[PDB]
Amino acid sequence: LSRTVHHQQTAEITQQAADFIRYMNAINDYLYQHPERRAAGGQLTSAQLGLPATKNVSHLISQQRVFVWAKEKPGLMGALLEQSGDSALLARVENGRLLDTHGRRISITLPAVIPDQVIIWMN
Repeated sequence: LSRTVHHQQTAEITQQAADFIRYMNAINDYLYQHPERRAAGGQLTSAQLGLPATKNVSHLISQQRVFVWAKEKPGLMGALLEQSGDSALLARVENGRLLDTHGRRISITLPAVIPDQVIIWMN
């Protein structure tokens, strides 16, 4: 007997977007309060975010900008937009390049530790 329920892609992206937005907002709020933290790099902690560890959203502060990202899936962009009232300003990483949502290169050098095929927020 396998009890596994397959094909839960929409449920998965719904929760991935909610997690992304939760972490994004917590990171954004902390750095808005404490802009001097940008210079140090690395990551904010679980205590600073008030959120425990998570497996489906990653972040990094580099060259005083913060980057938050998740593995791209069909409709994940639309779910992020839905759950942010169309307000999140998002981008993509493809072949080591930052692309806007219309696929045009944004000529910033990305940290080398961000993977391809993610949706990303840089702020």
